[PDB]
Amino acid sequence: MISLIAALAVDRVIGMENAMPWNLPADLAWFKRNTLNKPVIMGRHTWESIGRPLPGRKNIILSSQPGTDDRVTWVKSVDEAIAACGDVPEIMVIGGGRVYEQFLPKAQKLYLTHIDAEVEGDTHFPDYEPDDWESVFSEFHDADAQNSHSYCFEILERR
Ligand SMILES: NC(=O)c1ccc[n+]([C@@H]2O[C@H](COP(=O)([O-])OP(=O)(O)OC[C@H]3O[C@@H](n4cnc5c(N)ncnc54)[C@H](OP(=O)(O)O)[C@@H]3O)[C@@H](O)[C@H]2O)c1
Ligand SMILES: Nc1nc(=O)c2nc(CNc3ccc(C(=O)N[C@@H](CCC(=O)O)C(=O)O)cc3)cnc2[nH]1
Ligand SMILES: [Mn+2]
Ligand SMILES: [Mn+2]
Ligand SMILES: [Mn+2]
Repeated sequence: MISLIAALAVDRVIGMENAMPWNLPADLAWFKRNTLNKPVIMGRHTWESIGRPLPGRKNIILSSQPGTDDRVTWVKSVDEAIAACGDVPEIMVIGGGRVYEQFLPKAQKLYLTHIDAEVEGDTHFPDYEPDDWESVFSEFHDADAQNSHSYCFEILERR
């Protein structure tokens, strides 16, 4: 099973200038809980944005060019990325925009954080078709001293 996990600001913005400009510790904790002990697939730009391997996860990087770091696994196509995960129950696709586009048609589950923040950005999560997806979990949180925007954790499953 393939799942996508992402945090979306208003208008599906996910990034600006190869960064995420907000800081929501509660959402990073949610990301860690839902990805730990699973393989994670990311594109090369997202790898450069994170800047280091994510511990406790098999890190698989998509790039058309040879890898430059043997602490992670480098693959050259979507099918190779999936194969490199082996026989696991759930593969997590962690972006960015171009990678989400390619894996969306193959995904059964979306883990989305909706952040109440207006962000100028240059990268968006794909338009998906709402009729294809059932919301199976949602949890709203007001802003607090640690998290400066309100946010909604949602899990959607392909109908
Ligand atoms: N808010 C969130 O949830 C979230 C999550 C992830 C990322 N982001 C943000 O998203 C932005 C990065 O997204 P992006 O769309 O620019 O880039 P991306 O999807 O991270 O990376 C694209 C790169 O991945 C490689 N790639 C993708 N598909 C491939 C394929 N089928 N075969 C081979 N290589 C492939 C290519 O690398 P080569 O050029 O080396 O071939 C391509 O240039 C940043 O702003 C980041 O902060 C946000
Ligand atoms: N909901 C969501 N939020 C995100 O921030 C997110 N980020 C990415 C890609 N970028 C990043 C950037 C940093 C870290 C990171 O530092 N993660 C630590 C945080 C642990 C914690 O704060 O408790 C990790 O070990 O996962 C992960 C992904 C992909 N999907 C996402 N999905
Ligand atoms: Mn092929
Ligand atoms: Mn197999
Ligand atoms: Mn806000």
